[PDB]
Amino acid sequence: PSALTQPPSASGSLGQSVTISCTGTSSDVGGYNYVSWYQQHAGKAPKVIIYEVNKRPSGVPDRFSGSKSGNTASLTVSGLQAEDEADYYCSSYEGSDNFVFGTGTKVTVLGQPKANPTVTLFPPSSEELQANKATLVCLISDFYPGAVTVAWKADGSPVKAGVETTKPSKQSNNKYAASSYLSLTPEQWKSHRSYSCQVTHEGSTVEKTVAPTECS
Amino acid sequence: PSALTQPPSASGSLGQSVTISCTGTSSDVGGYNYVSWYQQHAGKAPKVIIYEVNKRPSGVPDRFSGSKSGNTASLTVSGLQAEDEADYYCSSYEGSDNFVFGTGTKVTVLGQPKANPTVTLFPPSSEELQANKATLVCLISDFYPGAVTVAWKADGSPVKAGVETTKPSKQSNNKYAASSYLSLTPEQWKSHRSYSCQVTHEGSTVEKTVAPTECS
Repeated sequence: PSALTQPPSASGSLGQSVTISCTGTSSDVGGYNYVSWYQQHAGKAPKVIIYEVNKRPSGVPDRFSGSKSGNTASLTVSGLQAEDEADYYCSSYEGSDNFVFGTGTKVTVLGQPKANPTVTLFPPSSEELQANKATLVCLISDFYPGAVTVAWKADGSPVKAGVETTKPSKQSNNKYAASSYLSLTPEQWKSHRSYSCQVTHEGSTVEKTVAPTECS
Repeated sequence: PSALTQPPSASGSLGQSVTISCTGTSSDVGGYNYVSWYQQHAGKAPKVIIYEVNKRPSGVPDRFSGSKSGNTASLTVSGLQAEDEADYYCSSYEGSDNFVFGTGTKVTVLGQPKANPTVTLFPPSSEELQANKATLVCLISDFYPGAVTVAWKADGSPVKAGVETTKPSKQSNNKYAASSYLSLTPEQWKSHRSYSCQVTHEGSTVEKTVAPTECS
């Protein structure tokens, strides 16, 4: 056999909806009443949301409703509400106590509003300085979509080195959470004027600066 | 619901045998004894590689072994092979609709030396308090491999609200970064004796604490 087919992509638009097919062979979907559907945000753990099609459990939101029609297994994600951007899968039973999956449906939600990020720059703490290190981090939070860039300024002749940006991760909200750090010697921190992290996010550039005369 | 605990990293060479466990974060066993192991490779089919604690489905090899202890269900990849690299998960069943999934695991074949995180927690800058909001930022760096646990504490109190963990990036050193932020209610930041960012990585659990002041 194989893995009971799932459409590689799907699109709703908040308020609108989306229905996901789980097409299989007559010995699995439509054969036993044992279709299940799962939810997966970037690893985490999958969360069973549907076990013998039909029904949703109370630790699942009610707009998740699934039904099979002959061999078309389907799941409606009604009224579409964005948070459910996710990578799903589907299952049903085969033979000797064995279960096969759908090949996953990447899913989205259109109409999510764009957001330019809060750039919250941090001067090194005292404890760091007391160990002889001097790391500066730029928290880049709550931007949609995840197209951001990060540049560092030591002043104007800019930091080429030491910089470590991150590829934007997933918030509990389809807004993204990146960070960008600099590793300095104190003998380099104080021997400066002001450092900045400049954050570019489509339309805007958003800078945060910091002076070696910070508090602690 | 939710309540099973599975380790961040899992790793070996080739040849090397790796055990992955999963402990029940509340009373289950006595109750349920039919737990399940799911292998997920990067962008493909979650395949149940163990059914009901030890039974190997058709297809599965034998250097895959399910077992328990008492609250820990465990799998054992007793002869490591390159396409062993993946994202195992553990699973469960409670009431009708009550299927509990572990938080996941990564199995890495080491083709690089091990590197434990380098935690550097940053307390809210003076200026940011001046802007009436408080954000601690836990920073994890220089580790291998890119799978790690993060936890936050406000005087013991394992607090979950306000955390957000970014996923591991490869830094330009073949080691990973990661970063957990916490956007606090600034007074609530006054009124706590300490704050701890905790990072679990295979064989090492580092706890980094911070206490407040109102400087300058």
